[PDB]
Amino acid sequence: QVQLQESGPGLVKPSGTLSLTCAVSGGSISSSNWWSWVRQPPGKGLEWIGEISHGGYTNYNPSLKSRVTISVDKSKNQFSLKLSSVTAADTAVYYCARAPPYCTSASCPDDYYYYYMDVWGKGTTVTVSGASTKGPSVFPLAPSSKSTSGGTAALGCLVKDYFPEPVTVSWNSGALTSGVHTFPAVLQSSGLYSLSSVVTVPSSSLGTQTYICNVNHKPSNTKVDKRVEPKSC
Amino acid sequence: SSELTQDPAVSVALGQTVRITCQGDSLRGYYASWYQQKPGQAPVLVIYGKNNRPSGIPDRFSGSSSGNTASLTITGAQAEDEADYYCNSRDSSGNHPVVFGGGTKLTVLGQPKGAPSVTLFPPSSEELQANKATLVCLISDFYPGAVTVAWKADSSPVKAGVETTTPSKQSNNKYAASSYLSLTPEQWKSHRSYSCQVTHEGSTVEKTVAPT
Repeated sequence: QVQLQESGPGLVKPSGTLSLTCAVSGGSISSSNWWSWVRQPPGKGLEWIGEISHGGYTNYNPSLKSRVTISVDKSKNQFSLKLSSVTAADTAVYYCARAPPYCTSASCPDDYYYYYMDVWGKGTTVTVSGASTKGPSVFPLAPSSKSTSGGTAALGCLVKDYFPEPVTVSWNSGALTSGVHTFPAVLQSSGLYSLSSVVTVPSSSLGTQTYICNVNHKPSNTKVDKRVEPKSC
Repeated sequence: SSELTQDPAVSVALGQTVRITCQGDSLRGYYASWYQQKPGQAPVLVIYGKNNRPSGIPDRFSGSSSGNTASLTITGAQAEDEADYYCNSRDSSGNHPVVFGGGTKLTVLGQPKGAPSVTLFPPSSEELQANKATLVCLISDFYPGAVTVAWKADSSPVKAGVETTTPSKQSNNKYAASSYLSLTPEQWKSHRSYSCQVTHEGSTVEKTVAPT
């Protein structure tokens, strides 16, 4: 029942130090486990970063060893990653993960302690950039006769002009999931992102339900809850 | 090659069987693991210890290995098996760092084609009162994943202020895209209409909105 959740800064300045934390739930950091980090540059494959056990023992990717420190916090049930002297090559989604106790060397007494990462976090997006963070401006996309087709109506939220990625959108604090489509962001000529999230709902529910989009832009520590109401007027 | 390698792409027909193979010196004497990843999602372990399925992974996934190669087999492939598949090992060298294969992107053939669903939103009252105006053209559920988008002001083409995304893979393996037209509030309010025209495999869907 172990679950993992990353937190990160969003933006890190070039030559700066990236700091990430992974919160462990459903199990103890002090149990025999290899608490691990993996990353994935945009459009590219997976790269293992390293692992730590509760006693402090570590193993790191040799290509990153000189810049990586993984740590454990017993009391808070977390582990963390520090990556120094960052460059654009470190822009990536960073995952924390769990690997059970393993033994893969030929010297191992047993052969059945396989190495694998069975539990993964959601990932946190890290952008290495000298540009300034910018929070979004959120506008409602109201349902109307022209955004309705028969028994189904579309309504949404426009999330304008933010940096860096990502923005996450939920609806009704997570109580509305059916019919939700959050579209990938456009990267504008300005270097800022915009995206939209739309939900399709029964057209007969437009008067009787409340629709609120919850926009989270963690890089700028901004959250916006935007009410989306039918046009009228 | 000594390095951990797999072909970057392979295709399989719906309901057929496909073998994804990884090759490298680190697989010798090693019990490999395999990870499935879909766009916008974290990897999922599908095989560990050469041939073991985690709970919840369907039995059409299996694993095998011999010598310097390891294979993931999908028997009776379903549409939801479209994904990137990575093998994983630990090197015999040093203190045994973890290595991933480059990934094999599996395409499942025979999935249904579809014309795009297009929804066009006008600028919101709030945005107009903030002295800006954006039209939002949302394009979804099209397959294959290629589209072109054009905008009209009344009956005339407008290309200033257009920004359009590349298509992105949806969870149902169809594709989505969006196009935005930036205008001034005075341009929006003084026109008869604006239109978003979406072309997909030779056919076109156009939606129109008008100020009111």
